[PDB]
Amino acid sequence: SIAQARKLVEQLKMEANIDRIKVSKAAADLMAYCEAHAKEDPLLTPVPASENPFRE
Amino acid sequence: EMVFIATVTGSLSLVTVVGNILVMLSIKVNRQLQTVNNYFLFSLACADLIIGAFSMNLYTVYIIKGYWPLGAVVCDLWLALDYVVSNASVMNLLIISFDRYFCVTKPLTYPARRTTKMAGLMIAAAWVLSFVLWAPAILFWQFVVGKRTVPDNQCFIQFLSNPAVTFGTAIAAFYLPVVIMTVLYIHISLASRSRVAARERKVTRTIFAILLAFILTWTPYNVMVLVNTFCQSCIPDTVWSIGYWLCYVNSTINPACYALCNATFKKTFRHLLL
Amino acid sequence: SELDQLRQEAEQLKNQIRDARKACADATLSQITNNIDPVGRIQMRTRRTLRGHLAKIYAMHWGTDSRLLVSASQDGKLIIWDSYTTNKVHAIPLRSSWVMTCAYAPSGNYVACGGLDNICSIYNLKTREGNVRVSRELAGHTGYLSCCRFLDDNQIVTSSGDTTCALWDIETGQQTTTFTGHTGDVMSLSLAPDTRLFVSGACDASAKLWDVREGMCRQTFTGHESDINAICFFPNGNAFATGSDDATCRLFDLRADQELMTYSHDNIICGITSVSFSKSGRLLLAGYDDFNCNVWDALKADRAGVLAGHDNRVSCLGVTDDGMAVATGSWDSFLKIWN
Amino acid sequence: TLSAEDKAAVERSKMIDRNLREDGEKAAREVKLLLLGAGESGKNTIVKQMKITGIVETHFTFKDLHFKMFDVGAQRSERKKWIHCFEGVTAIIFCVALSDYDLVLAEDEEMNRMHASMKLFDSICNNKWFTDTSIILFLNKKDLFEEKIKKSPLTICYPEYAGSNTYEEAAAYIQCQFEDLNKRKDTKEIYTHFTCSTDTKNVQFVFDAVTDVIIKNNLKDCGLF
Amino acid sequence: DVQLVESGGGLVQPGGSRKLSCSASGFAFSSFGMHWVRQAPEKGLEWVAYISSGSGTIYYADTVKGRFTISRDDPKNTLFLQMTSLRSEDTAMYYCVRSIYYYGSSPFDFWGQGTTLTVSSGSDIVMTQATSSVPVTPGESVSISCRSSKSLLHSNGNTYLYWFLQRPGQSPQLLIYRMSNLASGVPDRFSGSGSGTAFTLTISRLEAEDVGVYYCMQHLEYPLTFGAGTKLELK
Ligand SMILES: Cc1nnc2sc(C(=O)NCc3ccc(S(=O)(=O)C(F)(F)F)cc3)c(N)c2c1C
Ligand SMILES: C[N+](C)(C)CC#CCOC1=NOCC1
Repeated sequence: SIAQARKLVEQLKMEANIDRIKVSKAAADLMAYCEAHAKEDPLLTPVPASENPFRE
Repeated sequence: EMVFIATVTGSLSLVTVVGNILVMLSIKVNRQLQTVNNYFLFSLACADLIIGAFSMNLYTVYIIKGYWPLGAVVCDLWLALDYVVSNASVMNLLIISFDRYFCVTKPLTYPARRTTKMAGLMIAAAWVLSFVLWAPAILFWQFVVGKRTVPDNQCFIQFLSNPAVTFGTAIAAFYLPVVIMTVLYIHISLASRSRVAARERKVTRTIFAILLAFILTWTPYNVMVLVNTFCQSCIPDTVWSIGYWLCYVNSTINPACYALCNATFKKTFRHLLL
Repeated sequence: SELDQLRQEAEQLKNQIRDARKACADATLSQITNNIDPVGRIQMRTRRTLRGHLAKIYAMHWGTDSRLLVSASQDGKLIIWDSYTTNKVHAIPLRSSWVMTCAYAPSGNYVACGGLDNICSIYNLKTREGNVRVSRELAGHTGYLSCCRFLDDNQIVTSSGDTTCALWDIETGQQTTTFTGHTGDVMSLSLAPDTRLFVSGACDASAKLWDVREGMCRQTFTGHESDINAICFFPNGNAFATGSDDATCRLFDLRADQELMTYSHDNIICGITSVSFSKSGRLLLAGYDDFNCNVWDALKADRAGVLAGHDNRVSCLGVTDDGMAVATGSWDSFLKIWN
Repeated sequence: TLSAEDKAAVERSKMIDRNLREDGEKAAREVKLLLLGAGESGKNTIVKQMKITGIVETHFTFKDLHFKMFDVGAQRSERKKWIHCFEGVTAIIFCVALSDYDLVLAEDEEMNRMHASMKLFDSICNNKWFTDTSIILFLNKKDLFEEKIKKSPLTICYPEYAGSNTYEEAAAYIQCQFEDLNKRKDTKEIYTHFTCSTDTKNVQFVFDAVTDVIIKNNLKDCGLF
Repeated sequence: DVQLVESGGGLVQPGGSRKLSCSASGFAFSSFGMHWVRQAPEKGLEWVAYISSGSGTIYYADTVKGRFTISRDDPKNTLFLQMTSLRSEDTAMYYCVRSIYYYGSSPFDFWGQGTTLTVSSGSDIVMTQATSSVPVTPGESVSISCRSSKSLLHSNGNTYLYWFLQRPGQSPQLLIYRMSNLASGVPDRFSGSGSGTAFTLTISRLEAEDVGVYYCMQHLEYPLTFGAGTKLELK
């Protein structure tokens, strides 16, 4: 299984060498996206009955 | 102790209405019990609900007072109601027996040709047959002879003294359906055994239970009615009361012998009680 | 000892990846979103109930117009419904009734389905003859076809029980690309919003991020203790969420290359069948085997609410492109629209 | 109120509803069997008797009763991902070769095919999706088993066997060990039949067992059982 | 391909009877509702009858009510119009039109060639095409105006206005369905803009095959009514 072993090693090389940012920055980016689109989400805040197709 | 009898018979009426309402709620709340077989149980529980709610209570005031003071029009309406609904209960039992017979004997063709339209047709046929056989003769027998032979004080049917009418009504209401039910359930017991046992013994115990309940409740009154039309004074009022009460207890115990036998009803019963 | 030395090199590389992930984890997601307000309580009522399927519903998918949705059940019938009026636009009989997934194209012209027949069938909706015809059958998978998603009218990505994903050109019926690397059955996939990348969760308790053009696995994400039944991307495309059989959902981040959040409760021991996000990404909705659906605050991991209206297992769920409503399809043969 | 095109769309939807209800009734009147067993255990012979990649699906009709039979032997993927798809089948037809009582597995050394079939039967019979489903067990290749039982004893597979090397005692022993792998004796029944070469008594046995299952299902529906 | 062929025309004495047939080929006939639409020779189109898919709904115009009978035979893929008590006004060319109705469908999309019938001798929506003829040259944009007596915008957001083109010597062809949607096989230069009761059909960069008569039809309510038609001609 030398082929499968060397393919797993090359895969782990190409996964190791990637660029990684810090968890705090990605958490801040997800929080910023969630607050940038808060008012566009009907599930988060209910729309009026006239606006809602299924209720009306 | 007169008022204690009213309390225990009111509790019996309460058990009847609460069991039948909990059977209707079991059919409607649970999605897995809404079958064609359960529509007949629905109709039977509605008839037994009517019997428990109205027929029992007016008999309780009747027995405690001793005489019927409500009137003569309400007496005829009560008699026509109690008799028509009670016959409808017996006919619902007969079509449950027929449905079970055809299900067991022809397992591959009969549930394919049994629809909700045929179930509704047989339920309607049972209620219509009970109404046609019991309501006109009780409402109009006094007019047919031109007078009311029934004393105002006591509420009962005028044509109970006529032998031919009593024998016809008794044979049609009870002595023909009980023999049809006995023959069909015996053949259900024989058919159930695995041609290819715990199953046979369990279903035969169920058959014997439901048949013993129907016999030990409906039979005493139906005996008294036939005896009365020959010898009027032979039966004292207390025995007449026993016979009618037993006929009511059949409706009381009906959601135990029929509904509870299917364990899914037991699961939905115990969940709805808590 | 060439085999053993490459095993040690693999273990060393895994240690290096774990250390590089631990290096870039200064804080948690819970420590940063500890000051934002909770979403409150989310009470969603059943607006519509779609009736007509006679067996278990295994998948559904919304159209991009947010009004039409295809649903697949094992009675052998794809139904295309109008959510607004509960009208059946189409009923498509399937050649094989063992279906596990369905997709509806972004143009609206095609639907796809597949399952235990190992074939992805593409059905044309806009035909001159007025009926729905089989336009294409894609064969080449050697295991059951568990998920399919359209990229456009000509390309589709499928996942299968043969531990492989595949990118197909529809008009020639050929596997243009084969994605390999998963050791267990791939149970779900999800496409990014730009459709350049896709993620797949398999039965080896891992999720792999794949480039669509270059055909390679960019990143591998672990953490789950059991099979990943469901996967769904975050609306920006920089994160995804996995639903597994260990009764937890997990939020992973592509740029930090590790797990950000775990969504679990001690009350919940049943596995997750389906996950999706709201339009803002603040809510994460998950269907469970306990017959219910749970709405989680995706930034705070609190249970924001419960969608409880099904008598059997919630097998599938989806959110419209405008975020107006959630469709849940279940094993009790009903779909419900909630808002 | 609705417009003209809305009314015609509602009428189209109701026509679709009636076609769905008719197809559902026609599907309900058929019998669905799930065919399971080890590889080369006589499943193909069973399919050929009943008839006269992916999921093989065989139809036949016998005594005005329609049978679909699903063979899932070509699925090499994990079973618990798709076995719940067959939750509502009428019965499971399980094929076990008797002649495999002395044959080692070719995939795994020093593991017996009969023990592997017993482990598969134990996994299927006690599966949480098949608690009420009945099992029709076919013990295939009984003439080859009778030829082998004269020279090779049963004690090499079942060392606790205390009977003789005659056909009937060994066959009864294998049948008893397969029927005692059933944990849920009360809720399900196991029907056992031996192979018949061109007699066609196997389609008849499946018919009888399915009729018994349908009778028991009707007794449970009517509340008598 | 999709094909509807009509037969049964000819010369009929007044007060007589005749039966028109429309044979369908190349499409799933039993899923389409069908219409009969007549066209008196000098005049424009006039809707006659409608039978739904599955024959559950039948409508007639008021001037053929009681005399005409529409029917379909779905295994033979045939549409029938049994016409009795034929008057002089009945003289027209008759077309069978297929139309399917679901969400997003395009009704009235295919028209048959038509058969000629020669007979010897209040709350309806009124669609007005004010200009009867417009002279135009190729390469020039042109607008065709239709006006409705009632608002064609329903409460569901749909506006039920259809635009058809009849080239000289041919059957009418669907151009625009439901005011703003363009039909399959129609070039993108056609456009439809309407505001409730006033509608416009815009032809940018007119070509030689755009001449002919343009009809607006409402589909809000039965009976379906057409405009008088606006003719485009060269020079
Ligand atoms: C044809 C016919 N001829 N007579 C009668 S008389 C009767 C009846 O029940 N009377 C009330 C009563 C009186 C006395 C008692 S009772 O002492 O048992 C006590 F004290 F009330 F418990 C009970 C009821 C009938 N149902 C009846 C019928 C059918
Ligand atoms: C006797 N009681 C009035 C209490 C009930 C009754 C009745 C008549 O109908 C039935 N007779 O026997 C069977 C049905």
